Amino acid sequence: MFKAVLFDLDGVITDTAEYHFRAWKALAEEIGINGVDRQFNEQLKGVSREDSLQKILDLADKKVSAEEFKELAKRKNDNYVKMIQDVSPADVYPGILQLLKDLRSNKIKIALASASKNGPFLLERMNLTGYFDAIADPAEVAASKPAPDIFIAAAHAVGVAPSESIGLEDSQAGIQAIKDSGALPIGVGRPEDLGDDIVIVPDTSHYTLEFLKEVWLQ
Ligand SMILES: O=P(O)(O)OC[C@H]1O[C@@H](O)[C@H](O)[C@@H](O)[C@@H]1O
Ligand code: ALF
Ligand SMILES: [Mg+2]
Ligand SMILES: [Mg+2]
Repeated sequence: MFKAVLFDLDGVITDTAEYHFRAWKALAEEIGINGVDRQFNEQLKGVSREDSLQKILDLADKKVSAEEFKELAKRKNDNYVKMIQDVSPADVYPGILQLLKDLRSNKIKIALASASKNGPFLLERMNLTGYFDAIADPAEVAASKPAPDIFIAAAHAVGVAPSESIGLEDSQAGIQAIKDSGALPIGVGRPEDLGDDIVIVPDTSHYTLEFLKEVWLQ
């Protein structure tokens, strides 16, 4: 049986993927780049703060100074951090709190595999910190999503092999990172966005311990 579940945060635990999209789109438009729509944003889900800004600049074949790049990333983060101040336990996605409780009752380890430097603050806002056996620090890994490093680090932090873990993700980059770690991915979203080659569920109510067992067994 699987021995750990490795959680993405934004778009899996709560609706902060929407917040990141709105913030990046506002930033892009301030600098005169209008291509950041929902379809383009599928390429930004899972990707780090600096990598996201670079993808937006590259979309428009735009170059900025190193000083301006740093300011833009900070500006977006400052806006996003203001956006999330009122996040609360009421914003936890359907199924997620009960899943965490059921995993702990069954002695299955729980680790955060998020790229977000705002992850710890968000888990505290949602009264979820006490469910987590480890939080992988994204500043410590040498490579970010779609590289598998963050999922590998999360598994190691709870003493479990990636091959005996399930990863939960809403992003193209993150699904690839789970695949390359050795863990089993279960995606949440549209197969049109996430692929027809892994198990995908339409919303997080589907993330029950019963279903995770169903998928693991086959
Ligand atoms: O800017 P932060 O809080 O470090 O977040 C980094 C990344 O975290 C990931 O979880 C999101 O899917 C990305 O959209 C985001 O860019
Ligand atoms: F949406 Al994440 F790390 F929380 F990619
Ligand atoms: Mg996500
Ligand atoms: Mg604790």
